[PDB]
Parts: sequence; C-alpha cells; structure tokens
Amino acid sequence: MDIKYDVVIVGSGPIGCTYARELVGAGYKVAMFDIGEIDSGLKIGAHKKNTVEYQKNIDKFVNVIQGQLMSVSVPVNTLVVDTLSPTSWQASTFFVRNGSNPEQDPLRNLSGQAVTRVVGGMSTAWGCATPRFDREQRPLLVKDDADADDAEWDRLYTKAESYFQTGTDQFKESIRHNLVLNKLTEEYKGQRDFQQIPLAATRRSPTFVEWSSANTVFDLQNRPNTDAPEERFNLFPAVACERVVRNALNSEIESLHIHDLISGDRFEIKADVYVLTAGAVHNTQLLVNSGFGQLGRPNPANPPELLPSLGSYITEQSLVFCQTVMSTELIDSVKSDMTIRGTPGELTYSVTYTPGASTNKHPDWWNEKVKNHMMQHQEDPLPIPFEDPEPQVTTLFQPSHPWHTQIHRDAFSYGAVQQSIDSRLIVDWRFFGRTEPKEENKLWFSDKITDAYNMPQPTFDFRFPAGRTSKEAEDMMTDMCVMSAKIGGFLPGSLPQFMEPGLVLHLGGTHRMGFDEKEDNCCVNTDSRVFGFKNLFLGGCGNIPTAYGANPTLTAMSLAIKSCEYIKQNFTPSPF
Amino acid sequence: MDIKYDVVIVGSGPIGCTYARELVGAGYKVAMFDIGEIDSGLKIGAHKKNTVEYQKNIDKFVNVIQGQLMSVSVPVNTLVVDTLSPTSWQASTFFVRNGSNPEQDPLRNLSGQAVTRVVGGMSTAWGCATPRFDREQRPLLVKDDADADDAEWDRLYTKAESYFQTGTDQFKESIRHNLVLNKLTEEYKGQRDFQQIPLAATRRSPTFVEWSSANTVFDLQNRPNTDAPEERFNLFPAVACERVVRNALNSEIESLHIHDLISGDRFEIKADVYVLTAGAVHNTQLLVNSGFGQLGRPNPANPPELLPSLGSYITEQSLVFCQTVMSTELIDSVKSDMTIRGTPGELTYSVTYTPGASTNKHPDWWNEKVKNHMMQHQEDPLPIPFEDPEPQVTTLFQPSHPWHTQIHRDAFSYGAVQQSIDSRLIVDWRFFGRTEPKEENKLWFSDKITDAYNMPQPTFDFRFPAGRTSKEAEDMMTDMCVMSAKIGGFLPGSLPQFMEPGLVLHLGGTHRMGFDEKEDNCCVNTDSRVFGFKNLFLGGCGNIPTAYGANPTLTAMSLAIKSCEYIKQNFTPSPF
Amino acid sequence: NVIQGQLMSVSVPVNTLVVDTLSPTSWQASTFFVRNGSNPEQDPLRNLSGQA
Amino acid sequence: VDWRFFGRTEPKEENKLWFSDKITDAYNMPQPTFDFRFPAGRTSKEAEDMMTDMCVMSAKIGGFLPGSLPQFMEPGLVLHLGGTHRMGFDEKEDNCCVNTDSRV
Ligand SMILES: Cc1cc2nc3c(=O)[nH]c(=O)nc-3n(C[C@H](O)[C@H](O)[C@H](O)COP(=O)(O)OP(=O)(O)OC[C@H]3O[C@@H](n4cnc5c(N)ncnc54)[C@H](O)[C@@H]3O)c2cc1C
Ligand SMILES: Cc1cc2nc3c(=O)[nH]c(=O)nc-3n(C[C@H](O)[C@H](O)[C@H](O)COP(=O)(O)OP(=O)(O)OC[C@H]3O[C@@H](n4cnc5c(N)ncnc54)[C@H](O)[C@@H]3O)c2cc1C
Repeated sequence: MDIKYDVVIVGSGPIGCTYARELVGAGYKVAMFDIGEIDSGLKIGAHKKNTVEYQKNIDKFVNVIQGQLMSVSVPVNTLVVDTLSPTSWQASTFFVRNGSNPEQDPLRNLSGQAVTRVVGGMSTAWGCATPRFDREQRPLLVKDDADADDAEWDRLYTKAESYFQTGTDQFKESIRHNLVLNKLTEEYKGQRDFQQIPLAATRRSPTFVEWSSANTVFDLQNRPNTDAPEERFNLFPAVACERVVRNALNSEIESLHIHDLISGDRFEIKADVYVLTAGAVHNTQLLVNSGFGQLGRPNPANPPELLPSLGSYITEQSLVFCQTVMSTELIDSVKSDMTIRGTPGELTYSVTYTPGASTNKHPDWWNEKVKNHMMQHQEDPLPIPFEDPEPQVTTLFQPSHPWHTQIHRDAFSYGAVQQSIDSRLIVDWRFFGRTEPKEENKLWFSDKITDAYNMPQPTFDFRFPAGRTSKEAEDMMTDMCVMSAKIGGFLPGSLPQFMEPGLVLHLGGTHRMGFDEKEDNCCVNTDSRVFGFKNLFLGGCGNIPTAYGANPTLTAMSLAIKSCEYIKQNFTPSPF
Repeated sequence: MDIKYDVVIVGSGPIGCTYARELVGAGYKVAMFDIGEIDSGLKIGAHKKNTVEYQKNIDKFVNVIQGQLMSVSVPVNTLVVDTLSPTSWQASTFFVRNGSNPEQDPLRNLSGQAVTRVVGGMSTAWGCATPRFDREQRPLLVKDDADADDAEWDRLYTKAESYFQTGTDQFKESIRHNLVLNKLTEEYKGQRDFQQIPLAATRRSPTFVEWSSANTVFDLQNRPNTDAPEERFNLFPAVACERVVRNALNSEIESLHIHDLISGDRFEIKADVYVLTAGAVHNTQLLVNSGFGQLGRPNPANPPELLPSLGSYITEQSLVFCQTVMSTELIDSVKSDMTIRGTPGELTYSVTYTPGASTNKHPDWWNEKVKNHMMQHQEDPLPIPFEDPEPQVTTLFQPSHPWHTQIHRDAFSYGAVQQSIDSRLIVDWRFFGRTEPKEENKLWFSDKITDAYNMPQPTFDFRFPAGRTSKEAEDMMTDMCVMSAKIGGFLPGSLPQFMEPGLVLHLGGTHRMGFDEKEDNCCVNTDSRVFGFKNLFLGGCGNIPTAYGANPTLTAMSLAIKSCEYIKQNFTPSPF
Repeated sequence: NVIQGQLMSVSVPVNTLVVDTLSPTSWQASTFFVRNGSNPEQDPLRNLSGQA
Repeated sequence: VDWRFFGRTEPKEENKLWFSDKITDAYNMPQPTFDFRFPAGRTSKEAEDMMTDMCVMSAKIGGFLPGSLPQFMEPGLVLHLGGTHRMGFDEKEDNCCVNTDSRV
C-alpha cells in the first residue's frame, strides 16, 4: 500500500467498479478500498450464483443472500417473554440489547433495509435486472432540451449496458417464459407491452447462466499485470474507510482516513481524486462522519454548515409480492399441438407433432422439448421439461401503470422454498412502486450510538408519502391481483402482500444530484461532484433524486460514467 | 491436466488434504479432484467464518451453512394443500416432484443428513471441535496390546492436532466461558471434569479467531511453486469423480473415470494409488457405482461379489439441544468483587475493586473488564462486556456419562435467531450420544433413481438401535436437563429436544475398518486399504467402525495419517 | 375451545407489535395507543398475563 | 401423557393486585392491574428444581412429545391465584384482611 494515489475509490460494488474500469483504463494510479473481504471464487467480486451447485439448487441461494444482508437499523425490541424460569436473569426494562438502535422509531423505519460488506458488494447476490428509466422516472442531465437530454441518457445507458452485458434474449427458448409472455401479450393486446426483463447475464449453456456482477465491470485484479502491463490498480479488502478530511476552506478533500481491520492500524491515504461508492447508506455515513450535513437527530434550529440536503428526500420503493400456481388451461396449452397415442408407461404410448404445421400454436423448438420430455418421463404428469429455464417477463413502467414489474423466478432474502407444489408450476410476481422525494424522509446518524465498526448508527425517519405515492401503491396491489389471475391462482403461503419497507433494497436520494445545490435541494451536481469541493465525487443510487419504480443500478452506473468523463477532463494521471 | 499421477485423491475436504499434506511432502506426484468449486477467497479451502464481518455477525453464519448443505435423501412429499384456486393445475397424486427420492421410507430416514460440494468440503463451515476418543469409543489399531495401541493413537492424534492447530486456550479470558466453566467445575467436584472444548483455531486478536479448515492442513496451491519447488500437486475443482475401474481379478484399481462439469468432457485418469475422501455418503456412492457392494434395494438372496459390508453398520449420533438464559445468581456473581456506589448514569456513580485481594473471587483481568464495561456503559444493566468471547466448555465422554458435551455458542444449520433476550445471557447445550453399529442400519443406492449429478440416489434405512443406544440417548437428554439447570433455565423457543436424525452430520461406519473382512464385517483394514486391492484407500468418518459420541474428524484424520504411512512403505514416488 | 371461549384476560398490556406491511392507503397509527381493551396501567414485565 | 408440576409462591408484600382510579373494565368497574414477580429466594430455587424434577421423572415414562417440550407456562395461566384478601388471626401482626371465620 502506497500513501499516494491519483484516485481512491471507497467500495468495490458495481459502481465503484465502473469508476475503476474508466479510470484505470485511462491510465490513473487507482486504489480501491473495501470494508469487506474477497470471499467469492477465483473471479474477484463475481456473482455467487455462478457455481454449478447453485444453478442445480437455486433455492439454496436465498440462504447466501440472507447470510450477507446485515440490517441497517433495528429498533429496540419490546417482545414480552414471560415464560423464562424464575432463576434466569430477567429484564426490568426493554433495554438496548443485541445491537439495536434506541434512536429508531419502529413505526417510521425501513426495517427491511440492509447492507452487504463483501468485495463486489451486493452485486455478488443481486438479481441482475437492469432496465432503463423513461423520462418520467429519470433526472434531467440537460435543461430545456428534451431531445438532447434523451440522447445523453441513451449514450450513457448504452455504455452501462455494455459494461454489465445486459441483454433481453437469454431466456428466449424457455417454455415457461414464453408461456407467460404470450398469454399476457394476448390479454393486454394493444394496452400494455410485455418483454423479457433486461438482465445483466450471458447464457453459457442451456442450463447455465453467467450472471453479471462487479467482476464483469472490472475484474478487480491488481495491475500492472500480464494482461494490462501499463495500468495501475490496487484493491485493499478488509479496510474500513472512516473519514474524508476537509480543508478548512471546505474546497478540497486532503486525505482519506482508513482502518485496516486485519492489523488494526489506522492510516491517512492521499489522492488527487476521492470517489465514494460505499452504497446509499454508507456514503451518507462516511460524509456525516466527515463533517458534511448534520450529525445527530435533525435539529432545524441549527443549520448544518455543509450539504444541508444530505440524508433528506430519501426514497425507497413500495414492493408487492405474490406467487401463483399455473392454471390448468395454461398447462394444457403447453401440449396443445401434441398428438397423444396409447398410455404412459406402456408399449402403445406415443406423443407426436409435426415440425412446421401452420396449425401449431407453438414453435418447433417448443414442441420438440415437450414431446421429448413427455416421451422420456412417462411417469411425470406435467408437459414442462425439468430443465426449462425460469420465466423472466416484465411490462415496464408507463404513466397508465406507473410501477415496474417482474414476473419471474429468482432468489431474494424472503425466499421460501416450499416442497409440496411442483416448482415448474410456480411464478413469482413483484411489482415496484415509485416514491415521491420528500424533505421529511430522512437517513440520519446518531451522535452517541455507534454500529459494529464504531461509526455513527444509521437511523431512518421514513413513511411512504400520502397522495400519489400511496394511491399508486394500492392501485399497484390491485394490478398484481388482476394480472396474476390471468396466469394462475395464488400459492398458499405466498399470498399478495406488501413487503417490509426497505426489503426491496432500492434506496435512493440519500446524497441526491441536481443542477443547483439550493434550488434543487441536492448534494452533488451532474458530474456527481460534491458542491463546493474540487475533488470529491459520489456514485450510486444515493445520487438519484427522482421517484422511480424500476431497478436503479443501471441508472446509477450511467451517472457514474458521466462523472468519470469529468474526472478525465479535469485531472491528469501521474507518470507511470 | 496429465494422463498419469503417482496418487489421485477424490475430495478436498480435511481428510483428502491430510493425504495431500503427507504425500505431497514425501515427494509423490499428486492430483486431487473435487466436484465443488473454490469459494472461500484467496486461501483455497479456508474457513468461511474467518471474515471480520462474520465474526461481528456470527448468527448470520447459520445462513452460510444452510446454503451449502444439500439434503442426502428427501422422501416424497405428502403435505396436503387444499386451498389452491380451482383454476390452478393440480395432480391427483403425490407424485415424484422436486428432486425427492421415491425409494426412501420417511420413517426410516436420516432426514437431516446433508453434504457440501465445495473445495475444503465441510471444513469451510465446521465447528472445529477436535476431541480425542477414549478407548471406549476408538477402534483398535493393535489387538492384544493395549499400551502399544495407546501409544500408536497418542502419536497419531498428536500429529493430527498439529495439522489442525488444535488447542485448549483460545477462550481462556472470556468471562462467559469462565463463568460456566467455574460453576460446572464446582458443582460436579469429584465427579466430572471440565475443560475448554479442544478447538482447531488460532486466536488473532481479542475479537477474531482464525478457525482451522482444510486449508490449515494443506493450502491446496498448485505445486511446484516458489515456496515448494520440489513438490508436485494439482487441484482440479468442478470435476465429478464417477467410478474407479477394477481389474478382472479384483486385485487393483486401473483408473478413475471423471466428468469435467465445466467442459462436459470425460476422462480416465491413471495413478499408482487411488484415495477416496469424498465423505461418508459419497465414498460409498462411488464404490457402489464401481461394482463394490450391491446396487439397489438390499437383497440378501443375492450376496454381492465384493465388500458385502459396504453401507451396512452405519452409525449416526443422537443429538439433544437446548439453550439456557443465565441465572440471576451467576450474573450477580460476575460483579461479586466490585464496590458500586451511586446511581448509574450520574456523575456520582463509581465502580471499583481491590486488585490482588486474596478474597476476590475473580482475577484482576476479569474485574478490570467488568469495571471498564460498567463505567463506560452505565445504561447497560449487565456486567458482561459487549465483546466478550463465547463460552467453549466440555466434559468429555466417560463410562458413567457416555456422551460428548458442548456448552457453548456456535453457528449450525438449525440456528434460530433470537432477539428479545440479550445474547450475553444465552448458552447452547449440545450433547452427542454414541450409536451401536447394526447390520440392519444401511445406506444404499437406487438402481433406478439418480441424483443431481446423475449418480445412484442415496437411500437410508435407519433407526436408532433399541437397547443401549436408545437407553443412553434418553439418559443423555435427562443429563442435559439436569446439568443445564445449574447455569440457567431454558430459553423459550429453544427447549430441550432431539434433533432431526442426521442433522449432527457425524455419520460413520459406511465403509468401516477392521482387522478381518469377514470376522469384523468390514471394508478396509487398519491401513485404510480396501480388502483385496493393492492400491485403493478410503479416508474419512466412514472408516470408523465403533459407537462414538465425540466429534469424529480428528480421529478420521489420525487414521488417514496411518494410511499414508502404509503408502510410504509400499509405493515409490516417481522421479521429479 | 369451550374453556378458551369463556376465559377473559384480567389485564392485557398495551400492544407494541410492529406491523409495517400495511398498504400505504390504510389508516395507521403514529403510536402504540390504548387499543382493543388494553390496560395502559400494566407493566408488561410485571404481569400475570395468563390470569383470566 | 401430560405432566404438570405446580410450585408454591412465598407471600410478599410487594406482589400486588390493584385497581386503576381512571381506567375501567368492560363492566365499568376499576380496571385490575398486577405488579408481580416470582420472589427471589426459595420460590425461584424451588421452581427451577421443580422443572428439573419433571424432566427426570417424565423420562421414566417416555421421551418428550415434539411441540410439548418442557416449559414454564405464562404467569397466571394456572388460575390458582390466592392471597388477595388473605386470612389470619390478627389484622396487623399477620398482615391480613379476614379472620379464621372469613369475616372482614
Ligand atoms: C438480492 C438482491 C437483489 C437485487 N436485485 C437487483 C436487481 O435485479 N437490479 C438492480 O438494479 N438492483 C438490484 N439489487 C441492488 C443492487 O445490488 C445495488 O443497487 C448495487 O449493488 C449498488 O451498487 P454500489 O456499488 O453502489 O453499492 P454496493 O453494491 O452496496 O457496494 C458498496 C460497497 O462498499 C463497501 N463499503 C461500505 N462501507 C464502506 C466503508 N466505510 N469503507 C469501505 N468500504 C465500504 C461494501 O462492503 C460494498 O462492497 C439487488 C440487491 C440484492 C442484495
Ligand atoms: C456446520 C458443521 C459443523 C460441524 N462441526 C464439527 C466439529 O466441530 N468437529 C468435527 O469433528 N466435525 C464437525 N463437522 C463435520 C466435519 O466437517 C466433517 O466430519 C469433515 O469435514 C469430513 O471431512 P472429509 O474430508 O471426509 O469430507 P468432506 O468435508 O465432506 O469433504 C468431502 C469432499 O469430497 C467432495 N466430493 C464429494 N463427492 C465427490 C465426487 N464424486 N467427486 C469429487 N469430489 C467429490 C466434496 O465436494 C467435498 O468437498 C461439522 C460439519 C458442519 C457442516
């Protein structure tokens, strides 16, 4: 570890890695620090689902996810346990136990919010859905010229899509996928369009998908190396970044204070450029611990000196979920084109179809799989092949249905494998609402309570705003109930519900971007530069200042590509 | 990849790494194949609990464990779900669904048995408890000379302890450990002795333990390399080993058939020596797929040609568990030496003690930690420091209490997170019973159903034997109830219970060792050589033929070391 | 069930269970107010909660 | 087979049933409020020793039924409350409310 770099990046998630890819490639001497460790295979920061064992047992991946999601703010527990033995030590109050946060109102929390501290960040376990935002959901990068703003976002997204290897055809030959897609296309003919979820992923075989991650964006290997002999990059895992040191004039960051967790020593790292990409919660924490914003419980009677909008206007999406069990009609329709002789298990059994018959409701690739499955597993009562890939269907946010949707199967933290119903029958429904930014919705940090790394304890004061946000959330629930019934009935134990606030992990606006600090109530400009500071940049979903329903990471990455363009224009790499 | 090795080893768990450590060091050309992949970071095969993040959030590690444990044999599900929507598809039977095993009687199963497929095997997640077996539990290595047998086991276990870095001091300054240790010592004075659980682990700091694993035994780096230029080792992950090929006379193994899961290629690998260390289930599966034992439902009207005892005489330990909440008397005793004046939280409050006072119940180090906690955290009502390490207590198996005990905290698959009671108050109790080997207790493999890697499906036919095994398992439950009461009452939600059969993952006897194939109803001799075969060796808990209660891995390691001695005496390494 | 049906709890403390999955349109509490027959005088940790 | 072991509780002045002067019950009478903990000392020692006795004695008949593992029941679920208008010989010396004729 040197004491001096051209650029230091805090965090090795996909956004930090976007800065690394751009700046390392442009010849800067770059260090990256992560509080977490390489724990993840030979490919550093790669998706943990990309193992043979996980792709043969996807349900087990829910456990991996649970294992690395650490709750941000847990209120003081008030559960009454009054069946302890009379000899056991017994509480007289609900005192602060087990890491809980006494600052946290349990009724104004994002109790589902959590963070991951591992190299690659949450991209080691994420779902890889990377849709673009439409105008309605997106902040402006160019004022008073929509066509120009659109062109700039098209340019940025196109590059972000290449970095993540986003595509919309990796599930094109799944029967379950096309079954669901075709039925919904028909049911909403001329009202709503359906397509594959845009996924950051590359299909490697009919049973293996290489899901993208941070590693895809930047492989995190130290440079120079054989493959990049003129590049300079070092990743330092197990290092907690604690503070950026401001100059007295509040115009420049002068150093980064770090704590090496393995040795316990502290150090002061110098760079020309500092990029904070620690996630939406921890970028905010690091800033507040550095003198930006206001530490402690918000107190308006006292103006903060710097970035007064920091931690305000936070947004988290409403998320409604259910699972369904595919209708008899749709299952029957899978074999609609089959000719069925004799009985299963018997010499007489025969299942056939004619490749290319124009009377066929399905393509040949489909009928061939159905025929083969039905003939090779005559004990099985379903027409869907065992290895058929999962559905991955969406109808993207529109003004007339202002929510994002995913009609799919994937692992999340609130997964629950159930074993009783055949898994080929099951489809997950997740609709995601947009949340209006309001000043009163805040992430703040205690001036007395600290977290497990001795940093100020994050506290939320959040409610979903009344008015459009609330009305839309409920309309979204009803839309999921109505749309899902086209495919099948609810699965018992996964009935339609709102999910715990924050479980969706789409938190935005904690360090929000705009054109003018005061007018747009914001913290960073459109180059992701912290107002007033020459050399401090923030990346991530914390920058997004709007109400959005779609998954935000692609949009964060795009902002980050725009930020690196500024940096390249304004700082000169040191001599190699 | 080469065509030809001196030694090939199937599996990279700690038993295969024992073979590697011995045989790479003695100059053999060694290849090792594992069906799983590297996924503990840069130290290949290391303990996954060795991150800062897990040691600050140990309960989250239960999810890691659950994530990698795959159930061996799941019977067909017969749960009634009768509240599906009428439009949803439903079969008319409980058909074979979701990977279940139609061979398996649900009432004669080890439903908790599970396997892990990752480089380092189960040692990437294990508890690291490495006790020695006393004579009562231990197979004989020398018959008719008990002191010769004693000396041989002492020499082997001492070696094994060195490989695993086993010690009994890593928790010596934990207040919770010493509170429990001291109380149990005093209460059973004259009857039972207590000590620290022997742990394969090295303390790095007061808040971090480096838990041992396969990596500690052998670092699994390919050789030659700078640190080992005269050594020859290749590790090949993501390779399923499927069969060893017998010569016509059943006197030698001729090759090993493997399937590379990434390329799909299949190869026959040749070696002078073949060592199988794939675990107690998968060793057995590989052998039965290679024409040892009997494939299919056991059929006594049809003696197998080879290894008649293979998969019979299986033993799994009964496991009883509870958690307790520390007694008010014990908690008050933590502070017995303190003089406490004033009211907590006021500037008049003080906690002091008299250093060195002959009448102090605790040592100065303890009282200092108590004092510092109470003064620095006046809002907290307990005297136990927040980062105090967990208890790690045992009274080892003896004839008058013929069960192993762990009185501790650690992460297992059945962990259940608890939030209303302070974790400092909670102690886990796990008592482990020994199970008599009976011929009727079997692991067999389907001749029609295959598993996810297309190998014969494991099936259990198991019940705990009546007579001594069942009597002792109940006496053990009572013992836990009696002993645990000395410390505190049970924690609601963790009441005293038997655990699902096999969840303890201490399965033995599947390929058991003995002196004489026929008289001792066994598969390998005391060199772990398969009877009849000059060049085939099995390692692991499958070899253990006795009824044991303590954790088996150190003993299996000691057997592997002995095996390696035989290999050194009988096979010459190839010129390097 | 007959027994359950005729045993009426003597003192039930104010309920502090967190329900944070209501729809945003539903009316919700800013406090754990006295609800559903509960007894605001009762310390939940010094009760005979099964008395009826 | 069901096993129920019932412990005795030392009468302590601080263990009280009292009635609110503002909150009322469903029949518009003063609402009952408890202030109770099992006394430290003999009551608590006996209660734990009583749990241990049930575990030891039950094991002679059979092992526990899953889902009915040994536990303490919620305080008061036993409905054996006493001492709320206690008897004795002398109102002051025996801290009581009725004499041995049950007369107030
Ligand atoms: C199960 C799952 C499903 C999701 N699915 C999707 C989806 O389909 N589409 C999508 O767009 N989003 C999804 N997300 C969210 C997505 O993963 C995140 O938006 C994304 O990873 C954010 O990237 P980032 O680089 O800003 O932050 P993170 O990925 O959170 O990385 C931040 C990093 O910084 C580190 N760090 C934190 N504090 C410090 C400090 N003080 N010092 C040093 N390092 C620090 C961390 O250890 C971490 O590695 C999902 C996430 C989860 C967990
Ligand atoms: C949570 C938990 C706690 C435990 N606690 C303890 C404890 O405290 N003390 C203790 O003694 N024991 C404990 N154990 C058990 C201990 O981990 C095992 O006894 C030990 O790991 C066995 O070592 P092994 O090398 O024989 O087998 P394994 O560790 O199972 O390794 C066998 C390996 O072979 C591989 N393999 C399997 N099939 C094939 C194939 N066909 N081809 C190629 N490779 C294959 C696997 O991928 C695997 O890595 C615990 C286990 C767990 C999971």
